[PDB]
Amino acid sequence: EGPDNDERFTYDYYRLRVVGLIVAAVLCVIGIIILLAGK
Amino acid sequence: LDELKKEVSMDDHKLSLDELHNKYGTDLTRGLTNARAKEILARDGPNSLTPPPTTPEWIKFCRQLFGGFSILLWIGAILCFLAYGIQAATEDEPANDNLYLGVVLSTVVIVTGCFSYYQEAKSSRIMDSFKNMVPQQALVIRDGEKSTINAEFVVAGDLVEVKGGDRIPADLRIISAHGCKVDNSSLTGESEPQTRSPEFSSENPLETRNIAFFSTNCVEGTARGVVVYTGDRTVMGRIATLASGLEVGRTPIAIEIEHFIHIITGVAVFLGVSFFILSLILGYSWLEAVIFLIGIIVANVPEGLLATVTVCLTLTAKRMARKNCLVKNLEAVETLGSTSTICSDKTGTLTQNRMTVAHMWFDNQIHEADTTENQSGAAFDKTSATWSALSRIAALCNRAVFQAGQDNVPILKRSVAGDASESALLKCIELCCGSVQGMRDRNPKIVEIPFNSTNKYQLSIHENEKSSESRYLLVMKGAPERILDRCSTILLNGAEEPLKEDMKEAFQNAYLELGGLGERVLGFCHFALPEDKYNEGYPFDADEPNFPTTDLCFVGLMAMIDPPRAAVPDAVGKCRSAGIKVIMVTGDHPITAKAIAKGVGIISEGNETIEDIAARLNIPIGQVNPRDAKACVVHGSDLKDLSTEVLDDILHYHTEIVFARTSPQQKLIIVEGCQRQGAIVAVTGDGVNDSPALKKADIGVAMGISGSDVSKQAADMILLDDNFASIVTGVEEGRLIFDNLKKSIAYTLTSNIPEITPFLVFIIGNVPLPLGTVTILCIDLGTDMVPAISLAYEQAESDIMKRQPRNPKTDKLVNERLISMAYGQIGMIQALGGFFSYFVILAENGFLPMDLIGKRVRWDDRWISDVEDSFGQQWTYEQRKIVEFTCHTSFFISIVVVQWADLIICKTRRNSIFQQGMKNKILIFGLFEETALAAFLSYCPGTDVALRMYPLKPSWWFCAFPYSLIIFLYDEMRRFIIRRSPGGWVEQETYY
Amino acid sequence: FLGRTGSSWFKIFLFYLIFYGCLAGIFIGTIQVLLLTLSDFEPKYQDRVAPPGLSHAPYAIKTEISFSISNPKSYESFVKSMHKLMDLYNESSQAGNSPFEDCSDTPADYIKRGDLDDSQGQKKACRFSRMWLKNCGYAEGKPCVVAKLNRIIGFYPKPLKNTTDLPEELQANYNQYVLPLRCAAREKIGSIEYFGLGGYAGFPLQYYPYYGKRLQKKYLQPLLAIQFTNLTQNMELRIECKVYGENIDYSEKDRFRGRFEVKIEVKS
Ligand SMILES: *[C@@H]1O[C@H](CO)[C@@H](O[C@@H]2O[C@H](CO)[C@@H](O)[C@H](O)[C@H]2NC(C)=O)[C@H](O)[C@H]1NC(C)=O
Ligand SMILES: CC(C)CCC[C@@H](C)[C@H]1CC[C@H]2[C@@H]3CC=C4C[C@@H](O)CC[C@]4(C)[C@H]3CC[C@]12C
Ligand SMILES: *[C@@H]1O[C@H](CO)[C@@H](O)[C@H](O)[C@H]1NC(C)=O
Ligand SMILES: [K+]
Ligand SMILES: [K+]
Ligand SMILES: [Mg+2]
Ligand SMILES: [Rb+]
Repeated sequence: EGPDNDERFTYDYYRLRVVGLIVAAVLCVIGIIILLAGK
Repeated sequence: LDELKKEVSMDDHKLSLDELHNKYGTDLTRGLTNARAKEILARDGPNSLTPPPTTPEWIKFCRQLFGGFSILLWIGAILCFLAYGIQAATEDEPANDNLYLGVVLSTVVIVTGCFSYYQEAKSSRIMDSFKNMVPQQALVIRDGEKSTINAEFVVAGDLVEVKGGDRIPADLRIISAHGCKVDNSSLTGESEPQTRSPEFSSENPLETRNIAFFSTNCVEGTARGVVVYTGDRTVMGRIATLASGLEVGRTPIAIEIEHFIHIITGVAVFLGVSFFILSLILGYSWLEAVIFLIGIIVANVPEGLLATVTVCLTLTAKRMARKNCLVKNLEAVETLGSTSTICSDKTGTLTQNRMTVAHMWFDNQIHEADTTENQSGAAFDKTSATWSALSRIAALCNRAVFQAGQDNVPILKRSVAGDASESALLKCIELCCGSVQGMRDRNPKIVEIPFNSTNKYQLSIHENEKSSESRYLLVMKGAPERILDRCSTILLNGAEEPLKEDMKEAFQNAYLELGGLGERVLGFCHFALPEDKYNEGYPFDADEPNFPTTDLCFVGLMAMIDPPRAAVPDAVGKCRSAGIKVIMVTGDHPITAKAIAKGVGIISEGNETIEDIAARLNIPIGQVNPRDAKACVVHGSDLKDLSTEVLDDILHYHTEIVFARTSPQQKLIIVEGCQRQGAIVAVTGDGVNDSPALKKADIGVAMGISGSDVSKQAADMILLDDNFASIVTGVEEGRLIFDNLKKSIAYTLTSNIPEITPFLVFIIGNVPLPLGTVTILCIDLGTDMVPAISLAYEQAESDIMKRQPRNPKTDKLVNERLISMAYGQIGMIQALGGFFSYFVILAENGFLPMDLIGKRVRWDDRWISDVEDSFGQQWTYEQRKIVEFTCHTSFFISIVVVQWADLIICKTRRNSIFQQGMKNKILIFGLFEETALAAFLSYCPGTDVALRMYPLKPSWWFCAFPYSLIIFLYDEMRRFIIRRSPGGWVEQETYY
Repeated sequence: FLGRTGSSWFKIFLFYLIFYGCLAGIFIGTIQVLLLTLSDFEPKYQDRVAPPGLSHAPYAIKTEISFSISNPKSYESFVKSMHKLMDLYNESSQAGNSPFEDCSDTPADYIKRGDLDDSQGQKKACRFSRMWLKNCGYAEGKPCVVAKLNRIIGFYPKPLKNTTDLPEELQANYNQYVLPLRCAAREKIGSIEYFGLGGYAGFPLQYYPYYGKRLQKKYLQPLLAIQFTNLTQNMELRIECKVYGENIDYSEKDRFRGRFEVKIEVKS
């Protein structure tokens, strides 16, 4: 917007962290699954 | 020091009984005086063995703390505390950087110390096992009276008494004996009881009957003797010292480790000081000049590599534990793969160590029995009525019995009370005719004449199990020729017939052939006594010939031997196909040694000794060109008068070598001879007479079930199930781990470049620091760890058992070709991918690449809270630093992303991924966990403080993707060239 | 030689020359495409400069400006940087209707010169006289520090509204058009005096938004002179200058995030 362009200097680092941690966890689980296919 | 002990012993068995007493101030009848014995005790010292001085574990741990990488990491750790000290004095720095980084680095050294300490293990209790062979007490005659004393109180000169069941307390001169037999397997590896008597019977004291040795035991009878040697001075006490004293030495794998440590340490100190001066010339304060150096150290040293090696070794040892192959020393996991020569004991190693029936001669025909443990062969005969007649004599004319409670275990494995030949016959009949006890119940023995030294035969009279007869049957066995002189008829295919010169000659032929096979041959015959001349109550006199022992019916011959283990012939061939030379080294007699050599394939068909040529051509052995003989059989008595140079010529000039009737020191000498030629040697054995050889071997392998305690103490590896096929597996595993270590090392080293280059450009370019010191440790200690380990699970790219053993002088674990690829090619591509993401982060925040050159001065200036970017905006100190640390984070993640491709390319040295596939589940696990770790380290809240890791925007993750892909393509194209032309260019330049 | 023969030494050179040449050519290619995705007038991200920093002229050794009044070369270090900044706000530097403009001598509202486009020439910036900075060689005794708000493209600094309570409660509250700056230390052993545009202790909103170096060169950002004529002497005084606003925030880590950290000591 014009004088109300506050969103330009903002970033949702909170969501990014939530998503990043979700991904890291799921990649960790997936890895266990493939490894445990025989121990 | 031990050169004296490598020599054959000198003795006094040639002296008379009386003469021997003068030498030791002793009485043959009364024995020593209580006072004289105590005097000699203080004089000579105790009848005991002293363990050699060991190196304390303290010094062993700390010796690892100073090996190249640890030295550089120490210089870094201290240089951290240096810069910290210089700070705490000058400008009060409330930070924790240099202090904490110095603590972290010192911990890395200590923990890395534990890993190398675990790898360099030496579990040795040789002298302890020997000490277990000295009895607690001994029986001596002192002041004309026998008393039990502490065996350590035994001295040279006293009168000792032994009987069946006790250990020889010391080396004795036999002066009196009654039916005494002894088990000399300690000195020979052969357990057949040897008679002991006062009479001298051989110039060689290790063969004479009037000497009994410490480390052996009396098996039966009784004997008295004069002690000639005590403690360390006994024949086997010296073997003990020799074995326990032998310098261990460095393994092939250990030598390789130290070698690349020098290389990497070299480049580290090079670039280290090369840029330390390069910085001072650029006008950098010593305050900074050291900070850069610390970074250089951390970049160059692969912090997690030595521990990777250890884990890869451990994991390989775990797989072998699961095939009944125990590894006592982690490094011995690889030595077997580098082995070019095997020196093998015969008895209990190549062989089962059990007299077993091998052949039978009946119906004018040679039949072969199955000698294998698990009986993997086939039948020979069942139909012939002759067989049942021979079978009956083998069961009936036999005094051997199975021990109680064995019905659970297989026939051939069960313990038997009796001599070896009777046990063999027992197990033979029990196997192919069912319960022998049944045959001995159906035919009650009424009278017998046990085998006599003079008779050379054993006879028995039984009540024929037949109801229509129920009469008296005579059976006998003995020396083949003696049995022949007592026969008139031969049971041919059922019906008897006169013994014509024809069948008599066929007998001699059969007899000579079986004997030529190194087999012990016995004759078997029976005689159905006439009914009218022998009533149902007729008494037979065993003392005086009350019955005919002539004109009997010859039934057949039976031959026996201590046979090879089932898997042994095939394992020997497999070792030989892998280009490993196999030598036999045995305490056993030459005829037996040679026969098993041919049986297992040590001596291949057609190959001759000089003696074979001479007999065939009917010419003198001196007339034979010795170069025409590729095979040789060396008796220990001849070995004794040969110099090592002459032993070296024997080793060089023959492909098929048998060393027979060797002493324990002689086995050591043969091993050393092989090593002297530059060969990596394995020893396989099971007896205490293998202990020195096992110790000296680059790798000693002991048998687990049949092995003596001493042998297993001297070994690096134990075959817990006595499965000789495990050697073949071991060499295969050893070769595979050697290749996979290269892959894992290249992988680990490759990521050093993207950690070095940022520090260099930081100096030469004056740009903001692309990657931090902490960030490097997150890679080498964090992300790269599981992937690097996973390479240990790689399958072979080709048939590794088809290639020759590596040349330890030329074929190195880390060579110039590895460095060229890891440092010069792939690592260089990784460095760029790192920098790219760095320029991306900065440029998208307002600092375009052009304006970055020569800005670090203002960038690092803590007091300038208004640096102008390319767009004209002003940044505080902490604001721009957040972007900088975000650059460290994405550079870090870029390494991870480019290591994805590197992990896949390091999978194979030659083959394509499209050929080898992706069947390594640990590797895939590594990829997922590596990425999970990196994401966690970036996105987890609080990690921006502890590690200076900042959250990355999604687009950031993809910066290095095009570089990750170029790596995959590049290496795939390169290896395509290797395969397409075995010529050499790409091969001799980059082929690891 | 060391490794190989001359023929081999050559081939290994011909390879690495072509190899590294290609790699350099590829690296440059990826840099090209990166630049191609970026604007010339505005950076892709601005969340890392977001809350504006407040920086001053006196180059602090360590957020500190200690000196002796009874000594000449004791403050000549801080006067060097003070001069460096103010030397830019010269009238001879601001000449003609291009590219400067005379703007309200009193704090006014924002000025939009269109978009971040080159569809116009150099966007005309408001003039600023260093003569608006009353009282301030500089203050040889009791310094005359000069404040500054960090430039951010397209940033509209918004003052706080007088809805509730305020630190400098309602005094000279030019609510609509001034971004205030109140310095503080309890520990009240000083004498705060502020100088600026229109005589206000803030930043005139008529200098915003900043259009960037590419679209606005020679642009001048508003200054706020602060004088501490403290009646005290020979002691470290921790003085913090804070700016207030809707788009202004602070951090415990970044001690320059919309605030000062000055340790004055007139040890004379
Ligand atoms: C910006 O203004 C300052 C004001 O002090 C100028 O400083 C002048 O320097 C000259 C020569 O050194 C002196 O004779 C004057 O006394 C100073 N003041 C004035 C008001 O003229 C400085 O030169 C100016 N800078 C530029 C680039 O124009
Ligand atoms: C950051 C940049 C400027 C550094 C570049 C370093 C280059 C020149 C280095 C890195 C790795 C190096 C190579 C690594 C391996 C080998 C194989 C060896 O048998 C001869 C030297 C040779 C061929 C090296 C020559 C120089 C080399 C290519
Ligand atoms: C600042 O200077 C003016 C003259 O320009 C003078 O009248 C005034 O006293 C000075 N103010 C202070 C607080 O010293
Ligand atoms: K050994
Ligand atoms: K590394
Ligand atoms: Mg043996
Ligand atoms: Rb490293």
